[PDB]
Formats: sequence, C-alpha cells, structure tokens
Amino acid sequence: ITGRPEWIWLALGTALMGLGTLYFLVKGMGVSDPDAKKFYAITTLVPAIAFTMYLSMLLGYGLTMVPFGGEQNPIYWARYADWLFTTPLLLLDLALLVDADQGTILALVGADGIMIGTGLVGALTKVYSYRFVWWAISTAAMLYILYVLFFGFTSKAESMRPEVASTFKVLRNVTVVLWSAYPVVWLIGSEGAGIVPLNIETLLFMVLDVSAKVGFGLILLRSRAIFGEAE
Amino acid sequence: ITGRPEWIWLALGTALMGLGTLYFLVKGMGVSDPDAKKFYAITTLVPAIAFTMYLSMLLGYGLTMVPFGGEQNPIYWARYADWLFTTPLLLLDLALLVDADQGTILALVGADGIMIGTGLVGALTKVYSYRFVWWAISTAAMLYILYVLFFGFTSKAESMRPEVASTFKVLRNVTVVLWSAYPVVWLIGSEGAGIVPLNIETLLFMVLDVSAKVGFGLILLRSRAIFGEAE
Amino acid sequence: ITGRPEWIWLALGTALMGLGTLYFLVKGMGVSDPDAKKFYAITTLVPAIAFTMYLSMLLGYGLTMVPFGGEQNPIYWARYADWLFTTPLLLLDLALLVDADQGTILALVGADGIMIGTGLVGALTKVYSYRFVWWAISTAAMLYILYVLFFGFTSKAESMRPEVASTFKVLRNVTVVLWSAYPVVWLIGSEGAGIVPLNIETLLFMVLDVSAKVGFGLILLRSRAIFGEAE
Ligand SMILES: CCCCCCCC/C=C/CCCCCCCC(=O)OC[C@H](O)CO
Ligand SMILES: CCCCCCCC/C=C/CCCCCCCC(=O)OC[C@H](O)CO
Ligand SMILES: CCCCCCCC/C=C/CCCCCCCC(=O)OC[C@H](O)CO
Ligand SMILES: CCCCCCCC/C=C\CCCCCCCC(=O)OC[C@H](O)CO
Ligand SMILES: CCCCCCCC/C=C\CCCCCCCC(=O)OC[C@H](O)CO
Ligand SMILES: CCCCCCCC/C=C\CCCCCCCC(=O)OC[C@H](O)CO
Ligand SMILES: CCCCCCCC/C=C\CCCCCCCC(=O)OC[C@H](O)CO
Ligand SMILES: CCCCCCCC/C=C\CCCCCCCC(=O)OC[C@H](O)CO
Ligand SMILES: CCCCCCCC/C=C\CCCCCCCC(=O)OC[C@H](O)CO
Ligand SMILES: CCCCCCCC/C=C\CCCCCCCC(=O)OC[C@H](O)CO
Ligand SMILES: CCCCCCCC/C=C\CCCCCCCC(=O)OC[C@H](O)CO
Ligand SMILES: CCCCCCCC/C=C\CCCCCCCC(=O)OC[C@H](O)CO
Ligand SMILES: CCCCCCCC/C=C\CCCCCCCC(=O)OC[C@H](O)CO
Ligand SMILES: CCCCCCCC/C=C\CCCCCCCC(=O)OC[C@H](O)CO
Ligand SMILES: CCCCCCCC/C=C\CCCCCCCC(=O)OC[C@H](O)CO
Ligand SMILES: *C/C=C(C)/C=C/C=C(C)/C=C/C1=C(C)CCCC1(C)C
Ligand SMILES: *C/C=C(C)/C=C/C=C(C)/C=C/C1=C(C)CCCC1(C)C
Ligand SMILES: *C/C=C(C)/C=C/C=C(C)/C=C/C1=C(C)CCCC1(C)C
Repeated sequence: ITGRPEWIWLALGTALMGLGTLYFLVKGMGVSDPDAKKFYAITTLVPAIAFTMYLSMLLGYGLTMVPFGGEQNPIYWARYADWLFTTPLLLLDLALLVDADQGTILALVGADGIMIGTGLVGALTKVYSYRFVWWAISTAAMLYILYVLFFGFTSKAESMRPEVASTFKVLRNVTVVLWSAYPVVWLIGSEGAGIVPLNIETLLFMVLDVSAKVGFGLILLRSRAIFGEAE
Repeated sequence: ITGRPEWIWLALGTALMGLGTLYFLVKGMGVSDPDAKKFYAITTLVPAIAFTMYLSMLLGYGLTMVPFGGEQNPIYWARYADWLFTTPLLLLDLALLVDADQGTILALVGADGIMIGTGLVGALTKVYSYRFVWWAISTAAMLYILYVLFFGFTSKAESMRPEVASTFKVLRNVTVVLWSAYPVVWLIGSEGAGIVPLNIETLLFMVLDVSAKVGFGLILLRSRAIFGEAE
Repeated sequence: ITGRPEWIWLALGTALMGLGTLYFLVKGMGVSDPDAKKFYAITTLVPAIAFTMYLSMLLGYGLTMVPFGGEQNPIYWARYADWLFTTPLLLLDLALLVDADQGTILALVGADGIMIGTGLVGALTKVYSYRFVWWAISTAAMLYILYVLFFGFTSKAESMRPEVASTFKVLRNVTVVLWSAYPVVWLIGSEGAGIVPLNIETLLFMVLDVSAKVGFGLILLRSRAIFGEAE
C-alpha cells in the first residue's frame, strides 16, 4: 500500500472519518427527541460510509486504471460510490432543517444523483475530450443545487425559529464554498487536465471531505436547531 | 460516433430529451403550490436522466459487446440504467395523482425494479436460450404492474376530483399502450430473435421513449389535476 | 448447470422462493386494510427478489471467479445483490410493526447497507488477509443492528397492542438467531477460511435464506398484528 505516494493522505482520511463516526455515535447515545434522532442518524451515516470508501482506496480496491491520453491513468472510483450516498444525505440534513417541501427534496436529490453519476461517467471515459463534456453537465447540475439552496431554502428558513435560521445560514455557506471546490480540483487534477499531481489532488480532496462531513456535522450537532421546541 | 448507422436516432433522442427537460424546467419556474411542485420535480427529472443516458449511447460509453449465438453482439446497456430510475418515477406520478396507498406504491416500484433488473440480466446473458427465460420473468412483472394500474388505480381515481379522474384515465391508457410495446421490440430486435436490425430497433425505442416521457409529461403538466383545490 | 455439485441446492432454493412468492401473492389478494397491504407488499417482494437471484446462480450468471490464495475461487456475487434489497425490507417489516421513529429506521437501513456493501467488498478482495478486515467491519455493522432490535425496538413494542408486542418478540428472536449464522458460514466457507466446501456452504445458506424469508413471512402474515384495530 505504501508504494503509492498518496497513501499517507488516504490513511489520514480513513482515520479522521473513523474518529468522526465514533464521536457522533457516542454523542447521539441517549438522545430521545425524535427530530434530533433524525439528524444524528443522517449525520453519523455520512462519515461512516466515507470511512469504508477511504479504507477501500487505502487497500487498493477502490482504484482502477483508465486509458486516456496515451497513458494508463489511476482513477479512484470509490470516491463516487461514497459521494453517491453521502451528498444526498448532507442535502437531506439541510432540507429537514428548513422543513423543505417534498417536491424540492426530490429535485435536490435527483439533481445530486445526476451530478455524481455524470462525474463518474466522466472519470471513466476513454476519449479525452469527452471527459470535459461530462464535467460540464455535472457542473450544471451542481449550479442548480446551489441555486435552490440560496433562492429556495434561504427564503423559508427566514420564516422559522431564529436558531433554525442562523444554523441553516452557516451550514449553507459552508456547503456552497466547499462543494464548489470539488469541480475545480477534478478539472486541474488527474481526472482532468493533469496539472496537479495525484498526491496533491488526494490531499485536497481529503481536506475537503473531512471539512464537508465532520466539520459540517460538528456545527449541526452542537446546534439547538436540531431539537423540537419543548418545555 | 458516426460510424454506427443508429447514431442519427441516438442524436435525435438526445436532442429531444434535452429540449423536453429545458421546457419543463422553465414551465415549473414560479410554481408555488406544494402538490404541483412534486409533479414538476418528478416529471422534469425523467427526461433529464434520459438525456444523460442517450448522450452516453451517442458517445459510445453506454454500449458493450455480448457474445451469444456465435457472434459479438452490440448491447446498449445504458437503456437499463435510464429505465431503472425513470420507470418508477413515471409510476410515482400516476400513484400520486390517485393518492395511492403506500403499500400499493411499494408493490409497483418493487415490481418495476424486478422488470428492469431481469431485463438487464437477460440482455447480458451469454447462453442464447436463457435470454428468453429472463424476458418471460420481466414480462410477468410488467403484467402485474399493468393489472394494478387497471384494477387498483382506476377504481380509486373514479372516487376523486373529476379532473384527477379524467387525467389519470388518459395517462393510464397512454402508459399501457406504450409500455407494452417495449417487450415486443426487445424480443424481435438485437437483444432477442434478431429479426429487426439494430438501426431500426434504435429508432423504435427513440419514438417510444420520447412519447412515454416527454409526451406523457406534456399531458400531465398541462392538467389542472396537479394543483390542490383552492380558492 | 449440473456440472457444479451445489446445483441441487440452488435449484431447491429457486423452487422454494418461487412457491413462497406465489403463496404470499395469492394470500394478499383482496386484503383491503391499508396497514395490512404494506406488510403484504414488503413481505411478498422479499422472496420474489430472492427467486430471481437464486435463478441467476443456478444458470451461472451470478457466479464469478476471484483469485486469492493462489487459486481461482468461485464466488457467488448474486447473494449480495439479493441481500442489498431484501435485508432492509425485512428490517422495515420489523420497524413498521413497532411504529419505529424515522431516525431509527434510517439508522437501521444505513447500517444494513454498510453490512452488505462491506461483505461484497470482502468477497471480491484479492489480498487474502484483507478479506477478513471487511468481514470484521461488516460484523460490527450487524452487531449495531442487533443492538437496536433489542434495546431500541423491544422497549417500544412493550407499550403497544399486545398482539403487536408478542408477534414482534417472536420475529425479533427469529431474526437474531438466523442472521447471526451468516457471518459464521462466510468465515468458515469458500469466501473465508475454506474449511467447509462450497456445496455444503450453499446448502447452509439455502436453509438460512428460506427460513429468514419464507419462514419469517409465514409467521408475520398469519398474525393479527398486521391489521389496524377496527370494529
Ligand atoms: C484547518 C487547519 C489546517 C490548515 C491546512 C490547510 C492546507 C490545505 C492544503 C493545501 C495545498 C498545499 C499542498 C502542498 C504544496 C505542494 C506543491 C509543490 O510544492 O509542488 C512543488 C513541485 O516540486 C514544483 O511545483
Ligand atoms: C408523431 C408523428 C411522427 C410519426 C412517425 C411514426 C413512425 C414510427 C417509426 C416506425 C417504423 C418505420 C421504420 C422504417 C422502415 C425501414 C424497414 C425497411 O425498409 O427495411 C427494408 C429492408 O431493406 C428489407 O426489409
Ligand atoms: C426444518 C426440517 C429440516 C431439517 C434439516 C436441517 C439440516 C440443515 C443442514 C445441515 C448440515 C448437514 C450437511 C450434510 C453434512 C455433510 C458433511 C460431510 O459429511 O462431509 C464429509 C467429508 O467426506 C468428511 O468430512
Ligand atoms: C476505527 C472505527 C471505525 C469507524 C466505525 C466503522 C463504520 C462501519 C461500522 C458501522 C455502522 C454503525 C452505525 C452507523 C449508523 C449510526 C446511526 C445513528 O447514530 O443513529 C442515531 C439515531 O439516534 C438512532 O435512533
Ligand atoms: C442513489 C441516489 C439516491 C438514494 C440515496 C439516499 C439519499 C436519501 C434519499 C432521498 C430523498 C427522497 C425524499 C425524502 C424526503 C422526505 C422528508 C420530508 O419531507 O418529510 C417526510 C416525513 O414523512 C415527515 O415526517
Ligand atoms: C428520485 C431518484 C433520483 C435518482 C437519480 C439518479 C440519476 C443517475 C444519473 C446518471 C448516470 C448513471 C451512470 C451509470 C454508472 C455505470 C458505470 C459503470 O459501472 O460502468 C462499468 C463498466 O466500466 C462499463 O460497462
Ligand atoms: C460558482 C462556483 C463554482 C464554479 C466552478 C466552475 C469554475 C470553472 C472555472 C474555470 C476554468 C479555467 C480553465 C483553466 C484550464 C487550462 C488548462 C491548460 O490547458 O493549461 C495548461 C497549464 O496551465 C500549463 O502549465
Ligand atoms: C441541452 C440542454 C441539456 C439538458 C439539461 C441537462 C440535464 C442535466 C442537468 C441538470 C439537472 C437540472 C435539474 C433537474 C431537476 C429539476 C427538478 C424540478 O424541476 O423541480 C421543480 C420543483 O418545483 C422544485 O421545487
Ligand atoms: C432502484 C429502484 C428503486 C429506486 C428508484 C427511485 C424511484 C422512487 C422510489 C420509491 C417509492 C417508495 C415509496 C414512496 C411513496 C410515498 C408517497 C405517499 O404515499 O405519500 C407519502 C407522503 O408522506 C405524503 O405526504
Ligand atoms: C423497495 C425497493 C425494491 C427494489 C427492487 C430491486 C430488485 C432488483 C431485481 C433484480 C436483478 C438485479 C441484477 C443485478 C445487476 C448486476 C448486473 C451487472 O452489472 O453485471 C456486471 C458483470 O457483467 C457481471 O459480473
Ligand atoms: C398485454 C400486452 C403486452 C403483451 C406483450 C407480450 C406479447 C408477446 C407475443 C408474441 C410472441 C410471437 C413470437 C414470434 C417470434 C418467432 C421468431 C422466429 O423465430 O421466426 C423467425 C422469422 O420470423 C423468420 O423470418
Ligand atoms: C414459479 C413462479 C416464479 C415466482 C414468481 C416470479 C417473481 C418475479 C415476478 C414478479 C413480480 C410480481 C409482484 C411482486 C410484488 C407483489 C407485491 C404485493 O403482493 O402487494 C400486495 C399489496 O397488498 C398491494 O397493494
Ligand atoms: C440500497 C440500500 C437502500 C435501498 C433499499 C430499499 C429498502 C427500504 C428503504 C428505506 C428506509 C427509508 C425510510 C423509510 C421509513 C418510513 C416509515 C415511517 O416511519 O412512516 C412514514 C410514513 O409516512 C407514515 O405513514
Ligand atoms: C440512507 C441510504 C443509506 C445507504 C447506505 C449504503 C452504504 C454502502 C456502503 C458500502 C460499500 C459500497 C461498495 C460499492 C460496490 C462496488 C463493487 C463492484 O461492483 O466492483 C466491480 C469491479 O470488480 C471493480 O471495479
Ligand atoms: C453475537 C452473535 C454473532 C457473532 C458472530 C461472530 C462470531 C465469530 C466467532 C469466532 C471465530 C472462530 C475462529 C476459528 C477459525 C480458525 C480457522 C483455522 O485456521 O483453522 C484451520 C482448521 O480448523 C483446521 O482444520
Ligand atoms: C462528502 C463529499 C462531498 C460533499 C463531495 C462533493 C462533491 C461534489 C460537489 C462533486 C462535484 C463534481 C462536479 C460538479 C463536476 C465534476 C466532478 C465532480 C463529481 C467532482
Ligand atoms: C422511459 C422509458 C420507458 C417507459 C421504458 C419502459 C420499458 C419497459 C416497460 C421495458 C420492458 C421489458 C420487458 C417487459 C421484458 C424484456 C425487456 C424490457 C426491459 C424491454
Ligand atoms: C435473506 C437473507 C438474509 C436475511 C441474509 C442475511 C445476511 C447477513 C446478516 C449477512 C452478514 C454478513 C456479515 C455480518 C459479515 C460477512 C459477510 C455477510 C454479508 C455474510
């Protein structure tokens, strides 16, 4: 495993997702409020699935070689199996916080599915120029998600409990900044133009993934907004 | 891409699914009624996922070669990844229109999963005679779905708002006729007996797919039945 | 098909899952109570998906060869495609019986996903020692599920209708005993240490699968607990 230079970042990612999972699991012990239980379940699942996929990349299972540009290129496909399930869970935490209507939840989850599925097709496409077609369609689906989070969700939170509104605004801003960096890393890294080497690309996705999953969860699960209003 | 004769129908399919997606997206702008939003989300997602899969077949990603009958046969597997998600969404539009109970929705979606999953196993099976075993099991699951749509759903719609009943009856009849043609095309085309060439088979599925997705959606989203009754 | 010694158990499994599906389908004819319909839909789907996967193993589609330990080893991967959908359906029957809160249902289904997904990664891993790492992570996710079924669910059932409590207690005990045997069979069989031959391993999983699906369903669907209380 140590033969690949990016191993150290996969190992550190594995450890941090593991530790984040155990922390949120212990913290959610004994919570009995039904609304809080939903947020603890969603939020604890997200680093638990990322732990399994980081471990699969560390041990070499989650890597394949894709020929493009006359080379055999190493593509970590397990990233997409993680993000297929973890990105809609993160969006569901936001939508539940603002009591989003069911049609908006379905639009967000379906656009997220299209973003990750087209990202995976782009990562495994053997004709170099067509990789960037799939990157553009996936980016258009991310822009729809970010538009709804600012022009659908923001206007509803501002009519709810003040602690729900302030917590949503922080997590919305966290999400828009961190998720917007992923298409840029892909475009400049090994899957795209090849300017940044795989070892630095792996470091960048590790910092983004721990921030967007464990950092986001620490903010949400310390908030009063996840409990029902009660005496 | 132009080396395959069926390319023109894949390109036309891509364009029509793309145009249908953009039309329904613009039309659903500003709709604020929660019931209408659910139907716009479901109905807009369906040509958006079909657009991505038609594009994957145009560019060659969604094609594999399966050896059977002593030949290498071209099988477009991306059709099944589209229909795995788009066929239950179309059934959910019908079920929501009639306020179907949750047990019936689960039976319809699960039978649909079995229909498409066994269709895919049949399309990729290398022993020729066994392809038709999977076709028969998939057809039996389609007959269950059509039985419920006529002997479960029809009897509930007739007790609801008149505009919900008339709109359901039209979309039910559209769905029964168009979906019944898919097993016949598969059986006579490249996946089955091989009587109709792949270029004509691709034309037939394009006409069916645009009719069952964009045609169905134009009927539903122009109806008063998708809005709640309000003053 | 008869060239593999385990064929007879795959054929018997196919038949029993087929017969169980047809029995539950006929029995659920005419049931009109909405709560009972949910349990019939969930419970009938489970042997129907297992029938398709047993048939795929009988015909040879659901088998692949994985090199580990210097051999090419036969791994029936279709077991995991069955259990990915059938194990959360069985857990949903239990959760609905006790009216479990939505956060607990999500935790159970997500832990179940992690159990089966890591089991599949373990079954297809080519480095022998790492197969047992994935077995341990999957077993830890099963222990979480069993903890919730005894220390979350048992305490809620005891506050509901007496027939719901007694039926849950029986099905909980059935589930804990039969599901705990699966990791032991995997560890001693072809996927693991290789002490028990594939033909006996296949017999063991057939007896467990029919008991945990058709046996469990016969107990549940004969119970008064699946109907709403009504005059
Ligand atoms: C939260 C507290 C922790 C804060 C931590 C945030 C750091 C995020 C990582 C960043 C990029 C740095 C990557 C290291 C740069 C190596 C690039 C390089 O030097 O390549 C040289 C090559 O030889 C010729 O260009
Ligand atoms: C809605 C308004 C639009 C209406 C449009 C509906 C048409 C649907 C397509 C049909 C089949 C026609 C396929 C073309 C037939 C070619 C078959 C053929 O001629 O093969 C000849 C071969 O050389 C010896 O058999
Ligand atoms: C519900 C009523 C039905 C009750 C049925 C429950 C049986 C479950 C199966 C069990 C294991 C028996 C497997 C047969 C044992 C064969 C092992 C063997 O003998 O291997 C010999 C080898 O030559 C040297 O060890
Ligand atoms: C080094 C440590 C390794 C890291 C751990 C390995 C992760 C894979 C194992 C298990 C799934 C465990 C459960 C995941 C679901 C927990 C959901 C939850 O917390 O639900 C709370 C809610 O309140 C309930 O009602
Ligand atoms: C593979 C990619 C897709 C699967 C990945 C899993 C991610 C979560 C799934 C779906 C959102 C579906 C809609 C669920 C929103 C319901 C929330 C709500 O509005 O409330 C309903 C509840 O009944 C009030 O108590
Ligand atoms: C309400 C639920 C909404 C659900 C929204 C989901 C939409 C998914 C969209 C797109 C891409 C699907 C791509 C399928 C990925 C297959 C890639 C693969 O595995 O290819 C293997 C091999 O290399 C080649 O044969
Ligand atoms: C709204 C927040 C989300 C927005 C996210 C989308 C932003 C995409 C931006 C830019 C593309 C810049 C293209 C630069 C690529 C040129 C690569 C190249 O070929 O140059 C070779 C290299 O630079 C020689 O050293
Ligand atoms: C040539 C044009 C190409 C075709 C376009 C590329 C398709 C892939 C891109 C994006 C997903 C965009 C969003 C799909 C989900 C829209 C859901 C919706 O409309 O929801 C309305 C509801 O009212 C809300 O609350
Ligand atoms: C991969 C194949 C499966 C996944 C493909 C995605 C297709 C849509 C999924 C599921 C239907 C599940 C049941 C949902 C029906 C609920 C509708 C209802 O009855 O109303 C509930 C709501 O709470 C009242 O406001
Ligand atoms: C409530 C939710 C209900 C959900 C109902 C879903 C039931 C799905 C049924 C069947 C077929 C599954 C077939 C699995 C397809 C794998 C095909 C494949 O990819 O094979 C690749 C390669 O060629 C070989 O190793
Ligand atoms: C209820 C609505 C849905 C019903 C959908 C199911 C209908 C299936 C019907 C028929 C099979 C006809 C079989 C014809 C195939 C014979 C092919 C053959 O071998 O003939 C060679 C060729 O004809 C020499 O030119
Ligand atoms: C030898 C016999 C072979 C075995 C049979 C082949 C299985 C694959 C075929 C079909 C799916 C049929 C329907 C599966 C879903 C049934 C759900 C149900 O029973 O729902 C009842 C509920 O009351 C409703 O409202
Ligand atoms: C691929 C692995 C995952 C997919 C496999 C399919 C298995 C079933 C799925 C999900 C449970 C999601 C939560 C559903 C629990 C809702 C039940 C409930 O509490 O009641 C709600 C209803 O609105 C009151 O009438
Ligand atoms: C609320 C919903 C909760 C959902 C919880 C789901 C968590 C799934 C976890 C893990 C493993 C995923 C493993 C992906 C399996 C891919 C195996 C494969 O097909 O590999 C093919 C080939 O051999 C190699 O390239
Ligand atoms: C709580 C209910 C669920 C608990 C489920 C987890 C139980 C796992 C137990 C034990 C491992 C025993 C290990 C024995 C394996 C040693 C194999 C070996 O190498 O021995 C060679 C062979 O015995 C020469 O004939
Ligand atoms: C837990 C990990 C998270 C929040 C990952 C987020 C990932 C995305 C927002 C990925 C976006 C992509 C594009 C928009 C285009 C090209 C490739 C992707 C998949 C990296
Ligand atoms: C959007 C596309 C739609 C509505 C596609 C519908 C597809 C089916 C009804 C497919 C049916 C099949 C059979 C019943 C048996 C054999 C093969 C299939 C998958 C073509
Ligand atoms: C219908 C079939 C059922 C109920 C199957 C249950 C399967 C499991 C509980 C499987 C468990 C596993 C482990 C806990 C670890 C290693 C391998 C598995 C997937 C066999």
